[PDB]
Amino acid sequence: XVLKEYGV
Amino acid sequence: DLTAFREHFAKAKHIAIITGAGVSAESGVPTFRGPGGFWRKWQAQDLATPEAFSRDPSLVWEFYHYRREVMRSKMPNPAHLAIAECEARLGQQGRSVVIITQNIDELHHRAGSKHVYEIHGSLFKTRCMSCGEVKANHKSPICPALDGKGAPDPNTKEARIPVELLPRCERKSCNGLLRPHVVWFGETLDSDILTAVERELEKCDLCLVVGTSSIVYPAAMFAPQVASRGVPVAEFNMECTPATQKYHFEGPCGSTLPPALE
Ligand SMILES: *C(=O)C[C@H](SCc1ccccc1)C(=O)O
Ligand SMILES: [Zn+2]
Repeated sequence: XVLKEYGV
Repeated sequence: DLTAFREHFAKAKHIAIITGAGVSAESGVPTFRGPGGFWRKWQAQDLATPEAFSRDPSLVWEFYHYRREVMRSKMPNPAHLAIAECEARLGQQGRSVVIITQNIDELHHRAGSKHVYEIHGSLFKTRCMSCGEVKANHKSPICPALDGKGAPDPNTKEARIPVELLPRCERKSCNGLLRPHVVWFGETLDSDILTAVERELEKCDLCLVVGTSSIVYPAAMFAPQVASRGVPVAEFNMECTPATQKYHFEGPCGSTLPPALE
């Protein structure tokens, strides 16, 4: 699933 | 050049509008990002995680209570409204308008937008830690123990609310602990929402990006899908573009956007 902020 | 944008607008039948933090900012909502946006000692990054919630749910709910409550005074701005009125007007004409927002403050719903997709969730939804049920909630205060809490001053004293008295699930079988139904740092976006957005960005024949740029999360997940299909993309934000360099309308969304959408 798409991590929020691409996982910064 | 506006009049070229308007030619596309004129034609467009499935328009997607991606809204970032800039538009909530213009209504005076705090975003707690970059240097300046602090709540007490901390920034968003510190509190907006499953770690912080597990380690101090009263502190996080205090923060989320505050943010819920500041919305009673912050209102939709002309950008919010022009988008909602556009949606409605084009809807009657059998054209269509979707909003894909990274914002969690419901200002699009409060301006009258309807086909809105909240990819980071909402300050006025809860999810049960126990049974996972998502439920709308604008209850102010969300629960008594928080009443007049969440004050933003750096050396405010913590409320230290017992977790049993934090907001809880209404199904009495459950009485689970609720959390804000907001996507936190290091959690994943809802896969169904992404599937719908994918579907919408495929139909799309004009795509607006408002209060954020294409280059950055989250607009960067989607703008390629549309651009690759040769569909025009209009940014409306406060960021400059270099002298030498699809459409970009610099300045505030509140000023730039309604003229474009009329
Ligand atoms: C993820 O974005 C962190 C969450 S949502 C951030 C955000 C909400 C509204 C407007 C701008 C940014 C959080 O920090 O609460
Ligand atoms: Zn429950």
